[PDB]
Amino acid sequence: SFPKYEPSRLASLPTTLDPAEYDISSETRKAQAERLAIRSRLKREYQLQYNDPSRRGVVEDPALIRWTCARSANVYPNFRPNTKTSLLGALFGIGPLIFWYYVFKTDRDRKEKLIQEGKLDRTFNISY
Amino acid sequence: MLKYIIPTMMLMPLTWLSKNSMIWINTTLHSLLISLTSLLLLNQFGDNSLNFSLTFFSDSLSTPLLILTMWLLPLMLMASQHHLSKENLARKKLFISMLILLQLFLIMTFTATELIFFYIMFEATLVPTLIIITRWGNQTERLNAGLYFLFYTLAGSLPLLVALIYIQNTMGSLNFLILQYWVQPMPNSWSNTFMWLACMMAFMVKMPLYGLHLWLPKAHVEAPIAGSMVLAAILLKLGGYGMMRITLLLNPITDFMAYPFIMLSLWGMIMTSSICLRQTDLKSLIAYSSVSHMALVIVAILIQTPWSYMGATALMIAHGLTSSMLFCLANSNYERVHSRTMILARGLQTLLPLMAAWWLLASLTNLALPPSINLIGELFVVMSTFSWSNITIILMGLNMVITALYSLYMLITTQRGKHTHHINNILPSFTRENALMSLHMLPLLLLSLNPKIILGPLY
Amino acid sequence: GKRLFIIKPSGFYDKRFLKLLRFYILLTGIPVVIGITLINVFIGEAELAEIPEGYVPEHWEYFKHPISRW
Amino acid sequence: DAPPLTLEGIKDRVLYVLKLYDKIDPEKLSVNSHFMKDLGLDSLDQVEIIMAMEDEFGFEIPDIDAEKLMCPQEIVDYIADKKDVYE
Amino acid sequence: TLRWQEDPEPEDENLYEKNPDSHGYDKDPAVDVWNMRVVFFFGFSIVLVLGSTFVAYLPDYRMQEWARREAERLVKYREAHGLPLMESNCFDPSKIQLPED
Amino acid sequence: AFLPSAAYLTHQQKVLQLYKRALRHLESRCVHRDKYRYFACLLRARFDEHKNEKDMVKATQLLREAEKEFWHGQHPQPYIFPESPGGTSYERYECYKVPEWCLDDWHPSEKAMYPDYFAKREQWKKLRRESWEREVKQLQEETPVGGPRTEALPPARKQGDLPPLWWHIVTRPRERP
Ligand SMILES: CCCCCCCCCCCCCCCCCC(=O)OC[C@H](COP(=O)([O-])OCC[N+](C)(C)C)OC(=O)CCCCCCCCCCCCCCCCC
Ligand SMILES: CCCCCCCCCCCCCCCCCC(=O)OC[C@H](COP(=O)([O-])OCC[N+](C)(C)C)OC(=O)CCCCCCCCCCCCCCCCC
Repeated sequence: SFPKYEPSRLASLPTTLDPAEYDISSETRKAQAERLAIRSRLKREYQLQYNDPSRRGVVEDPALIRWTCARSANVYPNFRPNTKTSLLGALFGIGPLIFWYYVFKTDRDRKEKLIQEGKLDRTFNISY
Repeated sequence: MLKYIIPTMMLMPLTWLSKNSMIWINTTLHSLLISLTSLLLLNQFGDNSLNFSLTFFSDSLSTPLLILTMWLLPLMLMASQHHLSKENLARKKLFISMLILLQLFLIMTFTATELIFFYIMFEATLVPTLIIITRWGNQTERLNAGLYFLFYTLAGSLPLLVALIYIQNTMGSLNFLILQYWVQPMPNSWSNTFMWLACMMAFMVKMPLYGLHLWLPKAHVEAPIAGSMVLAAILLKLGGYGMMRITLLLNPITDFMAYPFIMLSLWGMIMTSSICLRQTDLKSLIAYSSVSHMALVIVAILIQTPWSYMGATALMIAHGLTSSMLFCLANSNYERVHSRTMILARGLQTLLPLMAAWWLLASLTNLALPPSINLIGELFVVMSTFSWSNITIILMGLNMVITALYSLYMLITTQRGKHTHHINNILPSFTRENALMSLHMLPLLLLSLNPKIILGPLY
Repeated sequence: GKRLFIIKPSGFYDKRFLKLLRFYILLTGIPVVIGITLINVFIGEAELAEIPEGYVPEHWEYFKHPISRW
Repeated sequence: DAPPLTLEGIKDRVLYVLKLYDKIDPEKLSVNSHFMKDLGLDSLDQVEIIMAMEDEFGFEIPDIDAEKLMCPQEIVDYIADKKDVYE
Repeated sequence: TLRWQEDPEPEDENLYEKNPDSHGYDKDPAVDVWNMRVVFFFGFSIVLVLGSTFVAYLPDYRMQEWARREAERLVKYREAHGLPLMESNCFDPSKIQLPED
Repeated sequence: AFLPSAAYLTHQQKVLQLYKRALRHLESRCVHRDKYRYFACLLRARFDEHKNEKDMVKATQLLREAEKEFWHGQHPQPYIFPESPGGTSYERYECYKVPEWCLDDWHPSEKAMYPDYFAKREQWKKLRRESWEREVKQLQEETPVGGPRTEALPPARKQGDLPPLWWHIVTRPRERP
């Protein structure tokens, strides 16, 4: 009949085709009302601190500094080395190094064994 | 070299005997006189270095670094003369004295004929930067920035000094005018392997090498900007001077040993370019870009071809100037907005047009726009690394995409878009700031016309 | 004629900085280029000649331009 | 290009579009004539009017503000505010 | 009950109100004017243009131009006597004691 | 669901928004005026034939089928107005929306170039700074406990008193500067 548009990582469901909009339980409107109350408090605080003629400076959002502190400074203190983290670190830390080392190594032996036997064409190669 | 050391040690009482409101003017004027005087070092010949005396010499290699150093001091003095207006006068003179002592130790570092003298003042340079970083910073982490910066570098070189002393017991002299003729080949053994490691790891830390680069971003996001410019622009070049003075003695064992160092440098410069692609602070982004540039310089001197040496010296000088002026940009932004977040202050081209022009010129010179000296050095290193092996160009090519991708993006979110509404303290351009920015930018363009003065010791 | 206003940031400081930069570079650039063309038009660039017998030259008598010799 | 419009110009335009609608009789309309009360149309006719005004002025009105303006005078006020008349 | 009694944190001092002609050096206008004149004279008018004039007329860097002239002689020799341009032996091959094989 | 004032979209509003979006996509599908008018009358007649349905759950399921066919039969590139988001000229002229406080940073030698405008600006700023304490007095007693429950700003209840929090909404420049 109609194509079912599947959810994807790069293609989220729309705000209109989601069945979660169209449920009529009471805690849905209670949660929406409390979210609106929180947003109204934050917007009221921003407008009172933002329309002030006396204030000349940056409105210091705690969320921005909180996110920038959580991005870098709060990685090690809540890190515990387990199987997953150590496995991922060993996979992404020494894997590509070994791969590039072996590729460049065998390229070096091939080039050297070509150039000692004179098979490599170096007729005009005088700048190195 | 007594005609530049004595001016520095005689300017030391001048900044100690100056008045309470004329310290900056007198120091800037006399440092600019020393900067003009320093041009006499270019009396260079195609065969012999300008050997001044027994313990002082300066070939075609160290002279651009010296000129950069005592041109860099007045720029640091202008860039650090705003926030120290409320600081006490005695501590202001202490800060200026620390900068003067750092310049003196740097000029004595690049012209030391004996390698022991070079080492001794190369980490006599460690005390003033540590003092400035720990005292005149602006965050708590500066205390941690005094540890990771110190206990890395010394841990690389306390072996190295022993190795240097061993050469004093082996060759009989560590002089560089002698060791160019008394050098013996290095055999393949474990003892020579550890001697190579000890002679390499100190400046590998000081570049920094990837894996050992953790001291660079932690010591840049908090420094006073005089410290940030001296660290990014000239203090990282001590590793390059260590390479081009030490690698003579470490042949031919360097050729079949430096494979993991080159692998680490290439894949770590890829990693740090990717980390620049996902940063939130200006200072950390510039520091990681500096890590990528020094990894490229590491590969350039490790492959040891003449074209690579030309490219390494040109890239070193150009990256020093570009990183110093980028840190000046970031300091102006942090001065105006009192934060280091990239996404906070956006769309400044609508409010500040000349800083937008300097941002554009900085971003253009960062991604090696021809015919700038950055492109000259980067291109020479590219061709030398293609001569080392073919597949390396692939490991270059992605980087040359990524080193553009952030270099404009770091501009764009800071300059283009809708400006932040709740920020209103954006002052217009102070003449001091733009004068500093132009003094950074104009030599970088001028050196493109006559590159032969900064093309290493073998041009 | 409904002449409206466009709000723009103050360009006086940027223009003043540019004027100061241009004036301070021209104040020495004009005498330098005037002196350069005067020595190139009156003092005269040197000429190539072989070394005479029994007469050594000075260390500054091996270059072409008079400014280089000075 | 794009000459500024006065309030009486957009007023003439909105009354013209109202007079060209078959559901509106061309005699009983006013600036404050409510669509459900003075004339007694439906919500669908209100969205029809909103689409007519969107196509006539060549710009998009958001759906919340489409349903909020409920008189021709509110339409005139919103258009005059968005185009910033009397410069 | 307030801990470690400290003065309130000072605001960002602005420079264009007490002096709209300030160039960002200090508060005294004479100090600002003298600092601006000193840097714009001894940084641009003194080091840039005179340094450019010095390095433009620098006396034959590394004898590079000389490297042409003698070479301009040398081929002029060996194109007139049938000699090869350059030889594969950098030094004299008759003045070397070859080791035994 | 996400609104400045409300927290829940009534089914009538959802039906109206579906009608608006579907008819806009229909207009973007058939370009010519006659075909658009004919199919628009057909869609209006369909919504009228399903207008007389007072069952909430039946209109719920009919809305779900309607949204499914609307997403199934929509144009890939719907027509977007040049000033609407997603348009060709969305936020293009925003590079000249310099805020008013940049006039604070002007040099005094240029502030005498337009004397009447700057005098009017300072008296407007005086009006705003004396009305600031009055409007924060207005919010400090009208707001319910625990902050406001909705983001709808109150009007000015007194003659002569300025509207509360009036400045930064009325201060935005013209769209063609
Ligand atoms: C940043 C932290 C890591 C830094 C790593 C630095 C490089 C790693 C290696 C450094 C070794 C120490 C210097 C050795 C210099 C040797 C010079 C030489 O000629 O040697 C030949 C000599 C050879 O012996 P010989 O010369 O006496 O013998 C005569 C010659 N033959 C052999 C023919 C008879 O080597 C040695 O004696 C041993 C060298 C290896 C030393 C191993 C112990 C040290 C291990 C590394 C410790 C590094 C610091 C760790 C802690 C850091 C802080 C937390
Ligand atoms: C040096 C290492 C440390 C770095 C920091 C240094 C700090 C101190 C700085 C001191 C001052 C600067 C010193 C270096 C100066 C370098 C410049 C210099 O003097 O070069 C000498 C060179 C000398 O030229 P030359 O080398 O060819 O001359 C040979 C020498 N003689 C004359 C004796 C035979 O000058 C030039 O090349 C100038 C050329 C003419 C001027 C330019 C004309 C064209 C301008 C652009 C037109 C438009 C083009 C299209 C544009 C399109 C859009 C982009």
